[PDB]
Amino acid sequence: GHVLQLESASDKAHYILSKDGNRNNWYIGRGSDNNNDCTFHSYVHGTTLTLKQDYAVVNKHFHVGQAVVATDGNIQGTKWGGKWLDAYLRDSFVAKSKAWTQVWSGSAGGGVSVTVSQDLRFRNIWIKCANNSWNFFRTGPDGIYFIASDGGWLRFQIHSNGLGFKNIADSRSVPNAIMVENE
Amino acid sequence: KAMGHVLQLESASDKAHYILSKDGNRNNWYIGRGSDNNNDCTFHSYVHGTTLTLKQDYAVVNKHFHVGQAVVATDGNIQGTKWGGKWLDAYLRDSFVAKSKAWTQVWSGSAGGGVSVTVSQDLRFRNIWIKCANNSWNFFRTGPDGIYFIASDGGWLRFQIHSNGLGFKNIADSRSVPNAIMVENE
Amino acid sequence: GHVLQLESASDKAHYILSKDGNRNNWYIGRGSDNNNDCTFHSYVHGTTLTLKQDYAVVNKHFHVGQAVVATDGNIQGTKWGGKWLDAYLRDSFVAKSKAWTQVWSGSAGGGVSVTVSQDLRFRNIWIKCANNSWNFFRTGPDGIYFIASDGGWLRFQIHSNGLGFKNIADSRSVPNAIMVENE
Repeated sequence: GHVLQLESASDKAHYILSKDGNRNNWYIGRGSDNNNDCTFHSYVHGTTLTLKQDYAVVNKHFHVGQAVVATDGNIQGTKWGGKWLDAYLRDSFVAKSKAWTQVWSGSAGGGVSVTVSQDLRFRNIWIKCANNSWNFFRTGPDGIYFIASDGGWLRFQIHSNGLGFKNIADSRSVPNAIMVENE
Repeated sequence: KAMGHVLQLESASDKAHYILSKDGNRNNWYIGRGSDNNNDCTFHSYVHGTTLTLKQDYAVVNKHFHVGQAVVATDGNIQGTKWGGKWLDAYLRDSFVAKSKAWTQVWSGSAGGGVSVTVSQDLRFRNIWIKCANNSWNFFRTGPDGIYFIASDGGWLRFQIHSNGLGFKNIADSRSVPNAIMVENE
Repeated sequence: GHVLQLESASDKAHYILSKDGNRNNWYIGRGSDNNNDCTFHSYVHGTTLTLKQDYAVVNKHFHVGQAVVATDGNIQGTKWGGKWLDAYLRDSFVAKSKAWTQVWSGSAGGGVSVTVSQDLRFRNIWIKCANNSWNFFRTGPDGIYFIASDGGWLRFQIHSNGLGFKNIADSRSVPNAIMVENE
């Protein structure tokens, strides 16, 4: 069992420094006087690990195998399908946007199909028909849906990959506007 | 003639072998194999009690780890600018709809035509259930303050969310007087 | 203030190595010629920290206290209830799946109860009754629900911890299929 002992005066720096040619290249240890931070530092790369009082720190992005923890707190890895976490989250989970957007307004009587400005499949929508009220519906895929909307009822179709909205038939309940919840 | 250089330290593989720095007789830091019969390699500040260790299947720091200014905390939380300067747990809670599979009653009473009531939560963009006739729940998802309609059990109810989601008004109903509102938990 | 100074020619390796005969145990420093990467490496464990030009990297999973950042970008910690983050996220937030599954089909007239393939509590469901249309409903817990579904109306019950679906009564609106939004 062996120890290579480095000794300095109280509170004075002590580190191991490597120089290649004329160039300071890396060092490890206690780089400054009156300071107990211990550092492993590449002078050439300017890349550094420091052991500090209440935490350890690297001054650049940090990889774990090929995974990346970025200096902005983002994470990239195969678990996130190779995406950055922020994009994986956006794509995987329903946004708590608490906001809505009009995708069409006008008038769509029985048999009338209209174009809407977003893919309305698996969306929260509200359809205004009679009496200036909003009728909630959540759609699935392209298909035929029914709502007992203000005025009577509306049987409607989502088609064209969510970009078509058609009034199949209604009773006294003609759609004149559609909101969708923001994603 | 120039070669790679090695400072070779020769020692029994099964015994501790490390470089120790002392300032004024005080153990300050060390690097290397700190214990006998243990191949873990450590970079350790005695003064700070802060440590990096290379173990068999992982590397480990014993305190919060900063990447630039971002922080990976010992509880697995992450703070950084990408999360708006929030901790990830809070960014997530604020950004995505909770799969709470739970609900809470926010009003009980009886609100006939023209009657408005105050509810204990902001009912905007919420999953709600209104009980009217026949002891059944009628689902609705609200948008902002506004006028809504549901052909609720009994007939129908035209209602208003107002006062920044804190007011619920029965505009008109046909045999369908609301007496309870549940909200899905956030 | 002291320095153990290591010197080599320009762009030649310089490192400190601990060994026992031909069994290398660990090294610290610039392990390669013409390469400024600085390394702390256990030969025995094959576990390594490297300071590179644009990042620092460990070659295995990285622990922060007891928390783990895995090489796939996943994260485990007490903040995630002891779960891996991917599981915490799946359990905690509603999936933006945009897809549905059939959980039952048949015919369930007044008073008829059926068993369904999934727990239908707090789910987005669509019930097909009359006129080949889907009627949206979002359920809460086991309980009694009402929808003015295509054909007239349907008062239905979710029971048996989400695995029972019962038509309590309907007017001309007999359920014949139920879809549920994928979790």
